[PDB]
Order: sequence, then structure tokens, then C-alpha cells
Amino acid sequence: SHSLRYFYTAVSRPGLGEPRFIAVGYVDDTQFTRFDSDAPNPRDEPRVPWMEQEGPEYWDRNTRIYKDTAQIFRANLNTALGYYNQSEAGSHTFQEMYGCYVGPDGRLLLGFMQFAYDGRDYIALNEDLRSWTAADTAAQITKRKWEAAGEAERQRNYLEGRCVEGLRRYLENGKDTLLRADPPKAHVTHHPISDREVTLRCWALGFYPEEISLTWQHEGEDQTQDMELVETRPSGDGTFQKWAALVVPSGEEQRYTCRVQHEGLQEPLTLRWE
Amino acid sequence: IQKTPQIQVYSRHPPENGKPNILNCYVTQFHPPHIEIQMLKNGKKIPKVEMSDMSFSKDWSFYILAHTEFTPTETDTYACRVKHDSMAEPKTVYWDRDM
Amino acid sequence: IPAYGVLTI
Repeated sequence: SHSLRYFYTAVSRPGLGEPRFIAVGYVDDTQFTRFDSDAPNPRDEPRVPWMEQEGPEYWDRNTRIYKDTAQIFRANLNTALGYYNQSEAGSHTFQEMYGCYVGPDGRLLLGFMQFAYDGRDYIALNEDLRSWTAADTAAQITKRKWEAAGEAERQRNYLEGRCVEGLRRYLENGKDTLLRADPPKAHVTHHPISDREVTLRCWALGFYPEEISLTWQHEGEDQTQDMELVETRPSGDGTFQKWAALVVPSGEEQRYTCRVQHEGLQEPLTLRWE
Repeated sequence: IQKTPQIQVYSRHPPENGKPNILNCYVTQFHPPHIEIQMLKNGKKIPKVEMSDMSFSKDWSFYILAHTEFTPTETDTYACRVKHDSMAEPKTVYWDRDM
Repeated sequence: IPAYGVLTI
């Protein structure tokens, strides 16, 4: 399953001018575009090397879309102050994420479009793409308004059409890197805790995509209950890294193995401290 | 309304003393988006620290990757310090070669 | 390509 997703953030800054608006585009988990209203030259730009086929008109068009949206988000933040009777004095945030997940049949699997005010659900487009869920009484005003205006239909048309067409195109264009699989470079380290115990750490670096399985075992038995894990983290170069650790008795390290599995392998890799 | 930043500090490649590397400070799950991140070498702020674009997750919380070039030595130590309204005082995490 | 901005709230 693949997706095209856009993320918008507007942050008000009283006494400092208009809100800053930032829009970021994602194909699957890869950031591929960015617009920042605060940039010396506020323009939508590629954040990836494989978007070079698009013309100047492409980025010009996106830029104007985001500029128009920035204006809307400013209005949204002002309106929210009224709805919630809040002061013009404080900073507030308004966020949107929307996009399309496509099934192997090449058609929309799930379209979504959600909004948040100050980091909490405000209003969202339901899965049927024909109705809204309002999170509170303020958002119920918006719901009434968007229902009267027939907003849902236009969003559904986008999610089912342009969004899907775009994903198809970008996936095709970024194919060589988006769909690649770089296997992890994995190894085991050994760190004494005390006289009785030591830490065995199973490392995996430089892998893509980010999904990976690291499983400590004791004489063949799955020990995925006593492992210490870190959340998979970005290497900074587009790859990911992660480790899984187990505390074992000193002198019994040889009884344990780390099983590493990832798309870029073929079959599991079995590692051990020796 | 206020979410506390989680911090991981780690090198891009396994550290080898004398070999150029990249030090990462990965800061996640915070709100509001305003945040002040710095990285320190031997207790002193590093001026040359790049920041990724800030984005947010499915839960609406923000995240960002701070990074800087460094060449690990046997004595040089490193930290990442984060200031955010969700915390009374800034939070520091020290780089540990073993993690 | 992004969608055109949704109606104001």
C-alpha cells in the first residue's frame, strides 16, 4: 500500500505579523516537497532528487495553492479565537493532514482529511468522504457551514481523482529510490553491567524502508518480552537505524541469538555474540 | 495542549575515533511546535547545527532532526539540550557511544 | 499535487 499525503501547519504570532504557514508533501514515508511562507523566497520546492521532471509551472502552481491556503489558515486562526473566546495575545496552531492510500487495484483504498486546533482534533472527513466528524461545539459550527457549502463533494473528488493520479505519477518517477530496499548492516555489541550480567545489543543501521524486525532468542526461543528497544530513528541520509537489547547472565552469552529480518535481505540473518 | 519532547542522541555510523561522522539529535512528540534545540561539545554550544524541516505525526505531535558533523575522539563528549514550554527547565541528553 | 484550500472554518 502506498500513499500521497500533505501536512499543513499554521502558527499565529501576535505582534509579529501574519501566521507562518508550512506545507510538506509526502510519498509514503518520504518527504518530497516543502513550502514555507517565512522563507526568503516562499516557494514550493523539491526535497528529493527525483521530482526534476516537473516544469516550473508545476512549482508555480503549487506555490499559489499554498499561498491561497496560507490566507485561509490565517482566517481560520482568527475565527477560532472567536469560537473559543480566546485572547489575541497568545500563539495558536492550526493543522491539516490529508491524502490518499491506494490499493493494488490502483484505486482509492482510504481517503482522509483531518484538521486540528492547538494540537487536538477539530474536524475530520469521514471514511465515506461524504460526511464530517466534529470534535467539539466550535467544530459543529464549522460542520454546519461546510455541509451547507457542499464542501465534502469537492474534497472527495480530489481524494478519488487528482490525489490518486498524483501518487501514481510520483511513485513512478521516484521508483528507483522509493521502492528500493537497502538491507540493514547489523552487528552485536557487548556491554558489562556487573559481575553477573551483561547487555547484548543487536544493531541495525543504514536500512530502508523503515520496517524491520529485530528479535532476541534464547536457544531458539523467541524472547520478544524482555527486549529493550529504541524507536526506529532516521540516520539523516534517508536510511534508518534501530537496536534491540537483552540483559543476559555473564558467561552465558553464547546461548542467545539475534534474528534480523528486513525486505532487503532474503531470509533472516542470525547473529550472536562470539 | 502541552506535549513533552522525547529525545534520542546517536551517531549516523558506528563511532570510530578519528573518523568523521554525524551526530543526531532526534526530538519527537512535542507541542506546541516552538522549540529550541542545541547540541554541545564538551559542555559548549556547537554553532554549526543543521535542523531538518519540522513536521508532525498522525497524532498531531511535532518532530525534528538536529544534526552536526563530528569526529569522535577518545575524550570529546557530546550532548543535546532542548528547551520547550512543556518543561520548567531545559532537558539534556548525553551521547552514549553504546546506544 | 495538493488540493485547493478548503472553505474557511
